[PDB]
Parts: sequence; C-alpha cells; structure tokens
Amino acid sequence: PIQSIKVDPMKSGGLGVVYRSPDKGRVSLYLYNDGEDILLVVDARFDWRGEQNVLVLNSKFAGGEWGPEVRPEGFPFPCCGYVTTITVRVEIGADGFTLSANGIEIVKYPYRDGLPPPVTKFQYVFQDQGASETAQLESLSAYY
Amino acid sequence: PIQSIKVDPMKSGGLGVVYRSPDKGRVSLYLYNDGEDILLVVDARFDWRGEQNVLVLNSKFAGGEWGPEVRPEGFPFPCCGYVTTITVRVEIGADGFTLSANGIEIVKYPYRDGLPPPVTKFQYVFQDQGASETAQLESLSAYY
Amino acid sequence: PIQSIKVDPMKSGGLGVVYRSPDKGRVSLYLYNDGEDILLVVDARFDWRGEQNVLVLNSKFAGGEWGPEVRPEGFPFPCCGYVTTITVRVEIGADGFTLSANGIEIVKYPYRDGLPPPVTKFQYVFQDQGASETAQLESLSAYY
Amino acid sequence: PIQSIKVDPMKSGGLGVVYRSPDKGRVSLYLYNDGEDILLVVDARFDWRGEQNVLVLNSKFWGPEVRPEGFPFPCCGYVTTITVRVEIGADGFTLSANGIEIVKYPYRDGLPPPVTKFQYVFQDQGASETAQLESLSAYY
Ligand SMILES: [Cl-]
Repeated sequence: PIQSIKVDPMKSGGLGVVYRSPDKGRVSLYLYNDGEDILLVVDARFDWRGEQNVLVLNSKFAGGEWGPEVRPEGFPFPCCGYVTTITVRVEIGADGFTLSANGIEIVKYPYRDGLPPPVTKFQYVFQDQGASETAQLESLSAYY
Repeated sequence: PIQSIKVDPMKSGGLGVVYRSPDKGRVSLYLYNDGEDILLVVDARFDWRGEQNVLVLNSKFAGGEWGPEVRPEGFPFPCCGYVTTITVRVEIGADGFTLSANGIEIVKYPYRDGLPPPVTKFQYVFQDQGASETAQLESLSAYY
Repeated sequence: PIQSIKVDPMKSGGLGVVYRSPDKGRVSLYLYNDGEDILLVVDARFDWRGEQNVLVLNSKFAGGEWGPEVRPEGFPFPCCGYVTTITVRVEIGADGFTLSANGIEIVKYPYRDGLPPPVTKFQYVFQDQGASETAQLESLSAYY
Repeated sequence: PIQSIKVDPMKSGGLGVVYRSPDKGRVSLYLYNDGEDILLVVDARFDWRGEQNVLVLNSKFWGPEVRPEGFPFPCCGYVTTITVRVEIGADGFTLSANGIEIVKYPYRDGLPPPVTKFQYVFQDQGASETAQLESLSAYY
C-alpha cells in the first residue's frame, strides 16, 4: 500500500509507476526533496470524500499548507467501477513536471515557489475507501 | 480506420493490438478463418447506437447471423469522455479464446459450434459516431 | 522456422520482430511488395557459410539479380556462442528504411530505384547450420 | 555513471536495470542492505583488466565467485541495450537478462535480504562507446 524509492538528487529524467487501480480510494504519488517538502503530489481520486475520478495536482513545504489544487482532464479513470493497469510517468523538466499516463501527456505543472527539484524521493500511497478491489503496486522506476 | 494482418493458420499463440481509444464510435477486432467466418469479434462500444462503454463478443459464419452476445465486464473504457492507450490481447487456447486488456484477463470464450481455429486473419475496425477524438491504431501483433 | 504477416499496403510506420537468436545459422527478415520483389532483406548471420556475426542488407526484383550489398556494424550478435532475445525494427520512412535492433538505430537505407514501398508482407526465416540452440520466433508486428 | 535507488527493505519482488552497454570497462550491479553489505554484485566485465566478456557474481560484508554463462555480451566492437532483472526469491537471487534466466544464487550466510539498495556502476577502461544508464526499477 506504501512504497518509496529514494534517488540520488534528480534534476532531469523521469519517475514512473505501474499499478492496478482500485475501484475506491485514492492513489497518491509524492515527489519529495530532503527537506521532505512535497514538490508535487499526483493524487488520483477513484472515489474519495464524495469525489469520483478526480485527478488533483499540488505542492507544499514540509510543515506547511496546500497550494491551490490543479485538476487536469484526461487521466484514464476506468468507467463503471472497473479496474485496470495504469502506467504513470512524471518528467522532471527544466520548466516544471510533465505528467503522462499510458504514454499520453496529461498536464505540464510549473515548479512552485521555493519547491523546485532535485527530487530525492518518489512515493506511492494507496488509501482505501472500503473498495471491493484494492490497488496493487507493480513497479516503481527512475528514468535517467 | 481499417487495418489487418494475415497469418499462416494459427491454432495457438496470440493476437494483440494497441490503439488510442476514441471518445465515440466503436473499435471492433475480428478474427477470421480461411472461409471468412468470424470466429470472434471483440466489439468495444465507446458510444454506439445509444450505448456507452459496452463490450460485445460474438461469432457468426460469413453470410450468416450473429449468435448469442456475451457482454463481459472489466474492459477498461475511460470515464468522462476521456481517451487512453488500450492494449488488447487474444490468446488462442485449446477450448476457446482468452481476451485480456492491459494485461488483465477479461473473459474466456469457448469456440462456437463449427467456428474453431485456425485463425488466419486479425483485423482492426474503428467506426466513428461523430467522435471528437477518433481512434488511432498503433500496432497489430502476432505472438507465437 | 518460417513465419510471415501480410499487412495492407504499407507506406508508413514500421515492422517488428522479436526472437530468441540461434547459436549458428542465419535469421533473415524479408520485406516484399505485391509483385514479390524483395524491397529489403535484413540478413543476420550468426554462423553462416564461412561468416560469423555479419549483417547483410539488400534489395532485388522478383526476377533480377541482387544489388550492392550493405554490411552495417552494430548488430547485437552475442559473443561466445550465446543466445539472447533480439528485438528488431524496420521503419518505413519517406526516403528509405531505418533499421534498429534493441532500440538502437543500426543503419538508414535509401530505397533502391524501382523498389520503393508499399510493403505488403514481412517475413522471418531461420535457416539452421547445426546449431545447438536454434532460433525461436516470438512475435511479428506492424506499427502504424 | 553511478546511480542508486534505495527502496523500503525488500524480501520479495525484483530489481531491474536497463542500460546501453559499453565496449570496454565493466558495469557492476550491487545489492546492498542498510550497513552497505554486498548481498550480491552482478559484475558484467565487457573489457576489464585482461578479461573480456565475463560475468561474475559474488557477495561480501570476498568469497567464492560464480561465473555463469549466457550473459548477452555483444560480439565485435558492439554495444546494445541490455535489460537485467534480479528476483529476490526465498532461496536466493535469480538473475536474468533480456528475458532469459542466467542463474540462481542462494543467499550466503550472514547475507540475507532485505535489500535496501540497488546500484549501477559503470567503470570505464578506454571505451569508444561508454555505458548509458536508462532506468532503474523496483518490482513489488
Ligand atoms: Cl454488425
């Protein structure tokens, strides 16, 4: 349900994850620096606090408050309560993060004030909301 | 919008397709014998004849009539009018075909009476129903 | 040891193979048009009629003689009589083929005059020469 | 040419690497615990001090060295993409390359999982084509 890989400080390249989606709950991906600031959360809400199939991007300092949510369209939430295998990729660009899902680009996310790279940790968190089918993590990768 | 591969008669291995889903229309995959009978259609209805996110599998002889529809759950249609990359595979087993999408097994389908392998041809067909994102075929594969 | 796909007339995309290499003998990939001209042969000689670890490309008319033979470097022939899986890809570009193996571009190859695409058939052929490990075909693909 | 991923300690699953090979030098893959013990190194010697195209496995805190056949060192001057996978099984590591099993390596006393670190290290020895790391993976 929770796994991380820590990388040698990363200012370019990509982080990827493959997982089987849950019918309920949320899958969260956290990109941290050593300060443990959240440079980016990619928070895919399957069914979460009354929201269905909602993707949320945000950042924040370690003991800190969420910035504004961004909510892109195009994340491959399966219909009808189904589940599937999802591959997600975060490019660490000069500009900001680039998020792709199944090789399709979802959103460009410019780096937030005082939170640019290097990334040093990439974390998967599945949180349940009484799902019939819970998320299964298959892999975590760093792309150089 | 229509593309096929022709193979030496296959009685095992697999046929795969990758494509970018459409927001409307249907993507059907046809597996034929040398007689041009349809041993199997894998009919992914994204938005077709007032149906939405429906998978239909059936068989019929060349000029004949469709037999009994099977409508399995789990095919990973995207929510919300979104598109994604879908990988589908059909194994040709001893007793039936095994259909999988994104590496997850969808259903097993016993060969219909007098419609057994060998498969000799595997064809992708997308038919529009005024989609704003039309299907894009990426590849067709034969597995030994 | 011989397998082929016939595709619809292809002026675009690519064609792929995946196989487990032989410790001797040759593996040839032929690209035909409808007339059965050889628009390209990618002939990988592991141990063949005097030669070891040599790559040969040519084209010929169905009738006629060969052309000037090109022998690129870079083809991943394994050392020491080992075998491995080889992935090979032939892009059908505007001006010639591009050959790659395991994702590394091996050579570009301008179309011989009188022998441009459409390509209508991609064929794999293994010919033994007393291998302790013969080749095994894993897949053939058309990319659009 | 040195990279690592540190993972929450793993007693099952797998570690993968993809890189483009060098024509000289060695690329070495290390599996470490918390104390930097070498639970296993997979040392692909393309051209390394007299040895050519040799695979070497071992562990340390040296000890007996295994030398499996079948690792896909390319012939001639050549380089390619290589995909190596190491499974953390119950009996030991299982190592494969380009989808093919190369050998099984029982854990050695004092050196069991969990694995906390997987590290790639290319050391050059005059290569005209240097190694290029492409990705490092953990499988769960
Ligand atoms: Cl119909």
